[PDB]
Amino acid sequence: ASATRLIQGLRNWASGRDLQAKLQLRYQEISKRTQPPPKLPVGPSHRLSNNYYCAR
Amino acid sequence: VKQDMPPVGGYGPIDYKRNLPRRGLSGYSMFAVGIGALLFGYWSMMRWNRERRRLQIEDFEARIALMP
Repeated sequence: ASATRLIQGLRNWASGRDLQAKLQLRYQEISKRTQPPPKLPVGPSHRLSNNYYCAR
Repeated sequence: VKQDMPPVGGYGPIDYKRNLPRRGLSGYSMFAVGIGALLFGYWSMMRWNRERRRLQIEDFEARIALMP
């Protein structure tokens, strides 16, 4: 990005792979930080009245 | 509620093809271009050589008539 069309065409002509499309300089889809806080679910225990440690 | 990170709605396809476009043309065309440009250069070089031969004979005339 931040380039004109002439050198863009020179890039896509020196390697005909459409380098403008994906270029490994991310601008947009950096993951937006300060995410919401998670609430972690608990799996096959905290199930009351049946979690017998003699069993498992 | 649960706030893990699953794939939200599924992710699209990811390519893995050996995609090589094979830029260029056939080799017979390459030989044709090479021999054509080479022979073009040969004809132009021939013409310039014999023009300078004409001028070199004129310089010989200069040194002949200049001598006594």
